[PDB]
Amino acid sequence: IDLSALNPELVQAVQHVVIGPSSLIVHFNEVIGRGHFGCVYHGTLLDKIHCAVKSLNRIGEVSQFLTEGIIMKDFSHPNVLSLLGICLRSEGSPLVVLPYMKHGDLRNFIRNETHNPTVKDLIGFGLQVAKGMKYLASKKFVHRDLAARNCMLDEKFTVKVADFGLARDMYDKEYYSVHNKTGAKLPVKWMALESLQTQKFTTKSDVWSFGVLLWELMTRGAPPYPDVNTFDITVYLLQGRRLLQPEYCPDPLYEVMLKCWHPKAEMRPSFSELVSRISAIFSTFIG
Ligand SMILES: COCCOc1cnc2ccc([C@H](C)n3nnc4ccn(-c5cc(C)ns5)c(=O)c43)cc2c1
Repeated sequence: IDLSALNPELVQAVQHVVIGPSSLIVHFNEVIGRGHFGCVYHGTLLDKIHCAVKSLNRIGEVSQFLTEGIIMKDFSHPNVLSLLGICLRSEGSPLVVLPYMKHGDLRNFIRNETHNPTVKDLIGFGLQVAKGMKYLASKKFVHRDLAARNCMLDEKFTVKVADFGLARDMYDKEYYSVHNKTGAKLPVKWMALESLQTQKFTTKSDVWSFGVLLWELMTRGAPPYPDVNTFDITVYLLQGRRLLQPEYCPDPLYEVMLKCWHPKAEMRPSFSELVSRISAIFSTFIG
């Protein structure tokens, strides 16, 4: 680490993000996650806390890497995945240390035959995601890749918006398509009309993605637009089409989704308004 290279004011924060090699025991033997940029393994962190250790070696400016960690550690919210820190290993790229999420990613959880979340439960997961996104949006942070696959659940079934900062990766390559002109691999079925056209992402395009995530929840993890092929989604939507109302999605919740998919970005609801609206719908259910 070169503390001279960093922003002078961020030098203090480094001792809080850096995890000493002796503090962390990473179990490389068993793999719990597969990403494009690297695998993730079981980890034991001295404090004994169970954690997930992500490799990034499958890096760039080290000063930039550390600052990314510092920003990420400053986030603290029950529905946002935290960063426990970064462990530097001599011989290999640095490791990202995240809290262990017992019940995997949200999409696989709702697709699990052995778990039977109620309609209320699924609306509840939707609310938690809206809450985490409200926090992140207030921090002027733009996720760019909000989807059910990219949220995770701890032992208490608490839903945390994940897959951002140093944890950012492609964890299911099927849903990422190569753009023609710029080669970027984009999650086109979660993307807002404008983002498909310009590749510019905003909080308002996160809101569109959140609409699709609500749909995944209500369909219990069904793939959006199966009958559609990659970048043909712009044409499909422009025909005047949206995802259909899932069988058990409450009418008010479908209206929420449609609002999230408003043609005008600025007319989509804020994450605050979504929290409000969804909490009300949630409150009408029992069980
Ligand atoms: C035995 O299965 C238990 C789940 O294993 C874990 C536990 N905690 C984790 C915490 C973070 C992560 C990595 C770094 N991560 N961070 N954000 C995300 C978002 C989605 N995903 C995944 C999505 C999918 C479809 N497979 S993995 C992540 O792995 C992830 C993986 C874990 C895997």
